[PDB]
This record gives sequence, structure tokens and C-alpha cells, in this order.
Amino acid sequence: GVSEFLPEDWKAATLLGRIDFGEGPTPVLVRGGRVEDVSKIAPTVADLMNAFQPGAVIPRGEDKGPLEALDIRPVWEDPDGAAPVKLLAPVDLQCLKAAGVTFAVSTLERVIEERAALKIRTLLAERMGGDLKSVEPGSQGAQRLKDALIADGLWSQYLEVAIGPDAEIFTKGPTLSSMGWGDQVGVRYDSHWNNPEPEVVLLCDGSGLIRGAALGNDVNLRDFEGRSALLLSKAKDNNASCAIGPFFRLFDETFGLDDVRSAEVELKITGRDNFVLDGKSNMSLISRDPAVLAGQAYGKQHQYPDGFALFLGTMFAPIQDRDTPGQGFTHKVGDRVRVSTPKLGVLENEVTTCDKAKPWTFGISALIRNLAGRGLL
Amino acid sequence: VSEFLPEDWKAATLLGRIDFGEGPTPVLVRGGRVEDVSKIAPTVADLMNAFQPGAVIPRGEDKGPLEALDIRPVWEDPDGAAPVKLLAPVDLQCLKAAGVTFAVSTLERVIEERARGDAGEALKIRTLLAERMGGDLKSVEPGSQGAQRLKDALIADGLWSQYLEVAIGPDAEIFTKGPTLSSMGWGDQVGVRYDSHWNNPEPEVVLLCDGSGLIRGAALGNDVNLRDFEGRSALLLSKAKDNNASCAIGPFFRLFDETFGLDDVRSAEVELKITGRDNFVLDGKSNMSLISRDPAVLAGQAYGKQHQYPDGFALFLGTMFAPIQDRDTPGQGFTHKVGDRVRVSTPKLGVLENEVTTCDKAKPWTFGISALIRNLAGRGLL
Ligand SMILES: CC(C)CC(=O)C(=O)O
Ligand SMILES: [Mg+2]
Ligand SMILES: [Mg+2]
Repeated sequence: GVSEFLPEDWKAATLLGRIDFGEGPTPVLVRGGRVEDVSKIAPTVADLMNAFQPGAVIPRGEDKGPLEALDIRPVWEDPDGAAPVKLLAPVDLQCLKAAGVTFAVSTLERVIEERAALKIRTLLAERMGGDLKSVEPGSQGAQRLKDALIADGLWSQYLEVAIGPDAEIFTKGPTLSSMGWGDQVGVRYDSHWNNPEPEVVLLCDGSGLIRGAALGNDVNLRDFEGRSALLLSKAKDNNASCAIGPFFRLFDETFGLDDVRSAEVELKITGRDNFVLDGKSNMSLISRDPAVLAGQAYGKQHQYPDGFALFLGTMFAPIQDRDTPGQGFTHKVGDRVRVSTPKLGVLENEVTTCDKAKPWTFGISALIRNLAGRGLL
Repeated sequence: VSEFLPEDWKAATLLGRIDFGEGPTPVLVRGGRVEDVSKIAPTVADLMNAFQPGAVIPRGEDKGPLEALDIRPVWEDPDGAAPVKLLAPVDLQCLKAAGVTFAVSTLERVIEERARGDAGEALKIRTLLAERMGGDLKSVEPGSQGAQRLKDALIADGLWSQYLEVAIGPDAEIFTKGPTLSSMGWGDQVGVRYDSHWNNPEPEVVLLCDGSGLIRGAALGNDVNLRDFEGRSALLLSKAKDNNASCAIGPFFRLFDETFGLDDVRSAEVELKITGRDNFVLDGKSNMSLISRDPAVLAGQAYGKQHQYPDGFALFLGTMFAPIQDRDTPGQGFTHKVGDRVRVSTPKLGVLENEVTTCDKAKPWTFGISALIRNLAGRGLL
């Protein structure tokens, strides 16, 4: 049932991804509902995006047939990889970047209620020259709001990246390490409070231009980050802690950045203990425009010659109790996490611990050897 | 030339990358002579994964004495007229770094945090903090039960900080310094962001590890650092550390053998020298024995059952300097100016020397993974 995780209009869409048909990772385009092996046009997705800039026609690759006819299976139904065809993460050589704390109104309010409320929002809004829900990060209004927050003793390093001029942008994981649709993702076995983060992921080419978008799960360990923000990397970057997919949807007549900007991202978590968590949260509340976030990651002071993928952040808060009252959500082995939006489909993974997930073994040199052996270089 | 190589470099085994005119080439320097080992393995990462530690690497193609090669630093060859160019000695490795592994750095991190990145507040905060702490941080082993009891004391003192958690708690601070293939090497320009007004070099020793997590050798490093970004918010760590040309490793990795081992890394005296167009001079020394966690312990936290690195990784071990010498205004401390020359040196590894400019004036990073792949393929090396 490969159709259940594609966008409802996928046959009218342009998808860009990676599939192993049995010889190794192959960049594919899906157009008219049919898969095209484009490896002879460009041997990687990063190379394809660099070879064909926006507005250029991408030629046809070799026909692999209707995507729904490929026997693709997820790990929880095919634990041993018996399937003849394996869908992969749609990234290969791109750097994996991630923004965080991009929904500021959420952050601000959560601090005002931790203190309580209606009375605190008066002064902050009057000093800002405006309602908090209109906060513009990096503005002069945000600057006066910062100084008012400092004067109240409510300021924090998190509000700095919420409303200051610089967004929080970090490296989510090493190149070639992402999980894809239908893979296991890993939380550290020594983390006790962790959660998914349902996100939209931008595809950017080697010229810093936004080409398309996919779904992402930024697997997150709250107990590490909460002990120290200097453990951010350890909270975000472990074996199988990144999932992107199922495909990147490229911008065309049917789909553009404006569709990303108004995308409703849904999250569902299902456990064997019969725990269920559901929730939806709209990209229109993001406090920094996706094109602005791309322009902070890429510019005169940082380039990315193979391109980069960019997680745009989330406003989902893992506060729903599971077993321990007041301590919020945490994963258990075998949880199924679905991240979905209508124009991009469904990214679904199974949760295990980083030591039980398959280790990351296929790195840059493994790809090079594989592509060399197939005559694709 | 010999000015930037180990004292005993002709007796050492050095591993690095040189562009002779056709693209990046993994080289070994033995007996003072350069070997092109590209036909043995096409990258440094591949070479470390093909030969385990202790295994003798067979001889490559002789390229003559190293001192006979016309290698020139950017401050003497701005347009790159030299026929040969020395590169960073990493290629496919992930660039990993440890933080606050020396007490002098830990204190300056708490200072810039409480200053919220404002250099004009550092003197006042340093005067308070340096006396109340100091003699405290190195009084415990990080991650021990003792360290947990010191944490409870400092919390009661009102002195606790998220930086002390990674300085003495069970988890070291490890982060990604920059993207694969983005490092600068000896003789390159490094970059501080043009919008940073409180910044510094960070001399460090850099380990080379293979794809099995084994420590293989060591180089020198400059982890160019923006204090005003990181002090404003620790969530800006990546932006404080990872910008165009903000990473320098070199001149070569020295591989472990009978002339050099991890024990030499553990006792290495490291020297920092900064010189500017304004005739500012800083010169200082510190020793690796002051590190709070053994280098093998740090590599063991970076690599294990919960994070692999199939192409290997480089690991900055943490800076042992935090420059606070006043440059222009009494009490205002240090920051870089364009044209600064930064020398990191220790006798067993040589000299890593770079010229500082702003990230936007440094040449952009254009040679990434695809460029390397295409270059190697065109040379028949795959
Ligand atoms: C938090 C980091 C700035 C600390 C660091 O890089 C170091 O101490 O070497
Ligand atoms: Mg995020
Ligand atoms: Mg450092």
C-alpha cells in the first residue's frame, strides 16, 4: 500500500527521491505517477539539483513503472528487508541543517504562563509598541521587548533565538545519515524524556535556492537539552535520529513555497501500550519566513556546494502525559510516529533505541564505491 | 618549508593532502620525502579504513623531498601562483569538536554567558567569578560522584551554569565544527563573521579517528570562535563556530608510531601567537595535561553504539586558551582584526598558521563532495 503515504494529488506532482532497486541508491523523479531512474542524468539528488537550476527542464530518466506497483515495504512489516525495492531518504550529499524556536509567540506565552498572566502581557506589549502575536524577530520592537523581559527577569537564551536577529540553526546530523520513510528512528537508551518534532524540511540546491519540500521528524531528547543547551548536539544527533521523506515535492504549477507557508502539519504517535497522541499545527504561525530562514543558513558567510536540507522547526509541545504525571511524553520502543500534511503525504517511522537501530555504515566512501561500480561517474 | 613542520619531521610519519596541479591528493611524508598514495587509497579517510593501526602502509609514488616543493602561504601568495598547494589533511571525515575541557575556557564561557555576549561587561563579571571559583573546577573528575557533589555545592552557591554541567557532568560537550570538506589548512585564510565584534582563535590538538573509532594520529587546530554570538545564547553555538572558513586543521596529521604516540599528545605544550597589522602581539603557552577528560575518553563519547562514523572523524579536543589581553581599550580584552596572523604550535606537530579575514572576504566554499567525486573519477582513482 504505497499510495497511503503519498500526497493525495501525487500523480499530478513532481516527486524527487532515492530508491534502491537492488543495485544501490538511485535518484528518482516521479512524474505522471511513474518513477524515473535519473541516475544517468545525474548520479545523486544533490548533483541533479546542481545540474538543473529552477526554470530548467529536467530530461526524462529511464522508466521504472507506476510508483504504486513497486513493492516497497516499511520495517515494521518487512523487518528483514525481504522486499525487492527499498525507499530511502530523499537526501544524499546535502548537509542536514535544522532551525529551532521558530514559532516565537509560542515561546513568549509559555514563559508568561510559567510565571503566572494577563497583567504581564500588558507591559510587554506596550513596551513593544504592539501585540505580542505580531512579534517580529530582529525588529526594534523585539529589541525593546528583550530589554523589558530582562528587566522582569524573564529573559532566557531561548527567547534570544525566538525574537533576536539570529535564528537557532544547527547541524541535525552527518551527511548521508538520514533515515527515510518506513525506517526505524532512534532515541538514546539513556534518554528518559524524548519526543518527535513534526516539521517541514526544505530542499536547497548548491546555489542556496529552495527547490522543494518534504516532511521531517527531528527526534529530540528533552532531558539532554534541559540539563544544558551545550548538549543540543547530543539531544539532536545520534544514530538514526533524523527522518526526512517520503519524497521531496518539487515546486511546479501545482505546488510552491506559498503552499509550504500555509501547510497544516499533523502528528500521530501510536504505542503498543495503546497510547495515542494526535495533534495539528499550522506553518502560518512561524515567526520567520522559510525563505528568510534559508537566507540565514546560506549567504556571504556560509555556502553549501552540494546543497542542504533545512528543517523549519515546530510548535508541537510534548506535554501530554503518558505514564508519569506531570513529566510529559516520552517514547517507548515500537512507537509508530506519523508526520503528515496533505500536499506532501506521510512520513512514518518506528521508534527504537540508537543502540538497537542498525548502525550507520553507508557513508560517503560507500556511495562513491557504489556509484563507481555502476559506471555512473 | 621546514619552518612549520615538527622538530623531528624527517623521522615522523605525516599524513595529509596536497594539490600538485590535478586536484587533492592523499600524501604521506616519510624520511622527509612526499609519497602520493592516491593509488593505494584515493582519500585520507579511505586510507585509514584500509590499514588498521600498527599496520605498515606500503610505499606510494615518490614526489621528492617535501622542502623542495614550492608551497606558499596565502599571505605570501594571495593569487595562488604556487604550482603546489597544501590542503587541510581531512577529506571525508566528520569534523567534531569538544568544548570546555580546559578550566580557563570554562570560566570564560560562564563570563560571556552572564555578559550576554557584551564584551564591555566581561571585566566586571570576571572579577567576581574568578575569585569565587577557580581551584574548584579541576578539583573533581568529570562525571564522578565527587563531581555530582560539587555540582550541588555550586548550585547552593548560586554559581551553577549550563557550561559547568558539560565541564564536570557525565556528558562532555561535543558538537559539529563544520561540514565535511569545508576545513582550511596551514597557510589559508580563516574567517570571523563580519558582524562579530568579540572573537578569538582557539588553539587545539585535533585527533584523527578512523571508521572504527580508533585514534590514529594528531594535528593542530584553530577553532575560530565568536564570543558575542555564543554569549548571547548557547543555542547560537553553531553560528558562533560554523561559518565560511572558520575551521583550520594542519599542517598534517602525525600518525602514531615508535616516534609518536597518544602519550605525546597528552603532554604536549601548545603555544599561541597572535600578531596584527596594529602591532598587537599575544604570546602564550599551556599544556595538554591540564585537560579535564582524557583524549581517549572524549573520542569514546563521540563514537560508540549510539553514533558511528563510517568515513572516520576528526575531533578537536578543546581549547586551552581564552585570550583576554587588552588590545585597544583597557579592560575590554581581545578581538580579531583583518590581517591578524595566528600561530598554533607544538614541537611534535609543527605550526598551524593562518591569516584572519572576515567570512565574506574569504573565498567561498566551492569544493564539496561532488567536486571531489568528479575530480577523483576524472583521474582514474576510483
Ligand atoms: C562551549 C564551547 C564554546 C566551549 C569550547 O569550545 C571550548 O571550551 O573549547
Ligand atoms: Mg526543530
Ligand atoms: Mg573549542
